[PDB]
Amino acid sequence: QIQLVQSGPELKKPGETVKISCKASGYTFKNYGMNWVKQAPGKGLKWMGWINTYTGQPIYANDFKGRFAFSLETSASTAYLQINNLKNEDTATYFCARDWGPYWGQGTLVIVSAASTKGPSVFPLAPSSGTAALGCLVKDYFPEPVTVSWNSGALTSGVHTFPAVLQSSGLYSLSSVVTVPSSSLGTQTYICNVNHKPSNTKVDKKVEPK
Amino acid sequence: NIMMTQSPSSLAVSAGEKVTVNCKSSQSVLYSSNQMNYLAWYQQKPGQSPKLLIYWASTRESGVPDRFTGSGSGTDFTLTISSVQTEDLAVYYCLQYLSSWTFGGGTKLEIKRTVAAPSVFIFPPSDEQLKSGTASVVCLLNNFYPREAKVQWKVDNALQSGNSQESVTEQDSKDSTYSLSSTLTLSKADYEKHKVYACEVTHQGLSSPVTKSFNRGE
Repeated sequence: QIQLVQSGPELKKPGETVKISCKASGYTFKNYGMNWVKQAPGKGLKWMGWINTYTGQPIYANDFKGRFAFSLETSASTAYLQINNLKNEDTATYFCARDWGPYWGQGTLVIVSAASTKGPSVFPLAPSSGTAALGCLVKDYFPEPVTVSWNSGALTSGVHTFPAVLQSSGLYSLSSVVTVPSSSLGTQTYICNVNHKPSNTKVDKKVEPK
Repeated sequence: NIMMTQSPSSLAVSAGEKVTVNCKSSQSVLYSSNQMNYLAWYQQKPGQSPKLLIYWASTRESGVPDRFTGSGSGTDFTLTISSVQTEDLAVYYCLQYLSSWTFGGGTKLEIKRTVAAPSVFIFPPSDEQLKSGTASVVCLLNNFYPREAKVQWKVDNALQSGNSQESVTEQDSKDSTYSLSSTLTLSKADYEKHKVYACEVTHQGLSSPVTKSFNRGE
């Protein structure tokens, strides 16, 4: 069973350095050159370059000349990718991928952000004025992820929890919306249940008409 | 550098349709001495590593379903799905590896459905939020198709720019639609400088643009 196992997700402040690990397994490491591929959030695959795993020589794509370095520890059958002086544009998933065949690491996600760990503020998106919309603004937290549920799970139909976005501050933000029948406002109680395991915080917010 | 032009970049399909993705090399990837094309096809699903479907342009990777085949030679390559299934909804990439690596732009495969106008809702900031000095105004675009939609923010008729972020759901697995949030970020002092907050929505399915609005305080 051949596999590449990369190191875990990385959360880094601008300016810092990150060294990503790719551990190979199940074949003669030195016989196969290793490739590095970058994928920015939502974008295509970008070949960054290649390293000779016997002699150590690196070859870099023209866009990754400077700030990027491939290296080895052949004793341990490991390839390293180092990024110096991290920018916003280095936020991406980084893959190692071996020459010949179908082998790829699972990818290392790199987030660049000024933020430290912080749990969300949750604000009501209150219903308007025969179906109404309502929801919860989950703002100013870090890192990913948060889970949102509605009425402790009792309400799943009509729910949209959007993908998070990075604000300029480096803090994440999303909204959870639900469409419900107008007639139920003032009868039915709507609570959104936000959980953020990194900050170890849990928040419920009732959402009612203003 | 061998350049790789993949097309189309997006494809909307039904159960059982035949699907064709075309790759174009700027230089031949046929190595003359061994008559092999140094070309591969990958399927990649959200949050997953790319998965090798075909290499040497036409050899299928063991485990890939039979309905995938690659063909062509030299500069022109095609990936065919004889009969597409929901299992195959993914993004596909070509790869030349004769002279370094070059991936195509990628081809996204979605489920086609009838056009659907979005349901638009606008959400003012909460009083709780205003206490911290920032005001978030939220515009919801609910259950529409296709993905393309223009959201315009208007504060007191003044077109906003640079101060909003959008977010799109993935194509819904039950009714094949998308949803979009747009969030305008203002300071409490700017937010109270103005009265009429409007969200203006353009979409294939609306006869004309749709505005949802509210008056601060009312």
